[PDB]
Amino acid sequence: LGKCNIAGWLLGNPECDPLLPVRSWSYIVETPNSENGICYPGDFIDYEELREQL
Amino acid sequence: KNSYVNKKGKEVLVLWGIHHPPNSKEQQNLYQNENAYVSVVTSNYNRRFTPEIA
Repeated sequence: LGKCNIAGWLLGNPECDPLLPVRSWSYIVETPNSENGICYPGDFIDYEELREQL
Repeated sequence: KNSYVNKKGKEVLVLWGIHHPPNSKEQQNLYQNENAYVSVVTSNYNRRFTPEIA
């Protein structure tokens, strides 16, 4: 996921467009600087369960 | 409306109640507005509260 997190990839944040064609994986990786998530403020309802599904 | 900026450099724990009458007469007596409400919000908090009269 690199510079992005789970929420920026799943919502399709413009800064996470390199992650949108990724079909398959063996495991998912973030970094300590995975800040490009939600790009307009609010909340993500049941986020903790969504990354548990994924 | 009333607003406070946290300038303590520390996590400011704020508490508030919300009134719920037993009857619509007390709603008018103490608050003027029958369809009263409260909304308390921050940068990452968003809630609206509405009096349940019964």
